[PDB]
Amino acid sequence: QVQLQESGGGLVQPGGSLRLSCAASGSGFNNNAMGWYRQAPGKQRELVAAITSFGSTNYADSVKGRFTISRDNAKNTVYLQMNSLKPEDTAVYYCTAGWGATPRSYWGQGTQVTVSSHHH
Amino acid sequence: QVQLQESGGGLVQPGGSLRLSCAASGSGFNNNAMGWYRQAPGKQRELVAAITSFGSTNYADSVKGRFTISRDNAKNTVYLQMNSLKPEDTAVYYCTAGWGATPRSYWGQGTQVTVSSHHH
Amino acid sequence: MDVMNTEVVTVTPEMTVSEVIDLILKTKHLGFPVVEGERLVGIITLHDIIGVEPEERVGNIMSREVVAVSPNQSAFEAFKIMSEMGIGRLPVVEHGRVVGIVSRSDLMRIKEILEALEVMGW
Amino acid sequence: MDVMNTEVVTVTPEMTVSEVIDLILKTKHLGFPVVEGERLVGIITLHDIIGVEPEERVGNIMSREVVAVSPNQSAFEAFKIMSEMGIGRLPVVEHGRVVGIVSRSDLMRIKEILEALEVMGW
Repeated sequence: QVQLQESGGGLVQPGGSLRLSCAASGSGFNNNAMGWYRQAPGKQRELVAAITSFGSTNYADSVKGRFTISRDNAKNTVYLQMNSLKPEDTAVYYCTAGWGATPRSYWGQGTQVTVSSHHH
Repeated sequence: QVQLQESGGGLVQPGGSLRLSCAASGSGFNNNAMGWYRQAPGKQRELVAAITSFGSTNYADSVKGRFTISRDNAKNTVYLQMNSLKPEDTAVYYCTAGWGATPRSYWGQGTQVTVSSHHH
Repeated sequence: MDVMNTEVVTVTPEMTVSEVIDLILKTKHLGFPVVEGERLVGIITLHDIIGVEPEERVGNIMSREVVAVSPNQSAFEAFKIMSEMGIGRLPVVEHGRVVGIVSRSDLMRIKEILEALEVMGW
Repeated sequence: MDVMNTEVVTVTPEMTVSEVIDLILKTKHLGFPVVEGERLVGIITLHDIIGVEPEERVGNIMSREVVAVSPNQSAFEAFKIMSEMGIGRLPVVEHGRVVGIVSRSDLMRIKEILEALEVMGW
């Protein structure tokens, strides 16, 4: 009925940009709200951003403005654009789906995003 | 009625020894079981050893043999002798009191024990 | 806390009455916590949207006085609070962030099975 | 799990019947989980020590078949298990380590207040 597959993610310089993608498949998906959660190495899961079928967005204050979320309704795909990335943004990013401003009903396998200063 | 005050603890070389002490005060103390719990930097609290008024001891398997516990009943003082210390033994060690093999009713403020290779 | 639903349906202060009604028709919930991210900022119910124009935003209709419980409390404390306040849902928050929700509907069914239970123990 | 006592009174396989009886007289508990450190290895009850010599060790008297619950389960599941098995206490373990205990006595009093409650909600 509902499956989510993350895409993108990796190592990025502090202050760099990175775009995460997530496609939703299955006959059970029907204009569900889609969002992104993340989990730092030693912290609990935490909402990053979410967007409903109506296009209403919801951001955590820590990523507000730096991160932007959009969705292709015909393709059932949600995108998370990240800018001005900080080392504290390093986490496993999970794609979610459900209803409302904090959709948590379905989850993807997660994708790693690492923000740290390294050799150019 | 019941108060516990840890004593000792600090930095020790791997394979070294260290003795923790704990005195129980208050008119509510009456031959309670006394024990030691520890909490690693990113783990939950965990039993180290315990001893009842009858002298019956109880050790966690990870510290069995390397650690020895004793108590002075007349002075209401419990002692934890640690030998062959490992870096994984690094934790905050809390003195506890209560009844049975895992006494948790009363707690002390804790004392730090750090086991790591350093300059002699 | 037991009998807690971790898949909470929430709204934002900027969502419209029209979108909230669609959430009611979809999820069958008669009320939603209002959040900014995960931080609880208010509560909205079906009674609040009665006669309200559909373009009106949630932030102008919601109640900022929100009764909540901690995950360290029990389902029986949440049942007592919901019975005392006369509310049908109770958001569970920790550090100001909504971590779950407890419905009066679930606890009312939990009381029935408790009566159904405890007759096998005799 | 709600209605869980984190201050569990436990015994070891090497403690004697005499010391267990002293724990019964002190703590008023009619049964104790048997542990090696925190790892659950058995359960002992007042019925087990009937007519047993006081120098006998717990390990030779205890039952190694121990019914337990996880902290992820609810107090109503523990109540159902205790009613089905006819036991008065249920150890709560996680990764084989006893993290709490739930007594039938507490849940029986919890059912009464639930009936006392829910009359204010009308």
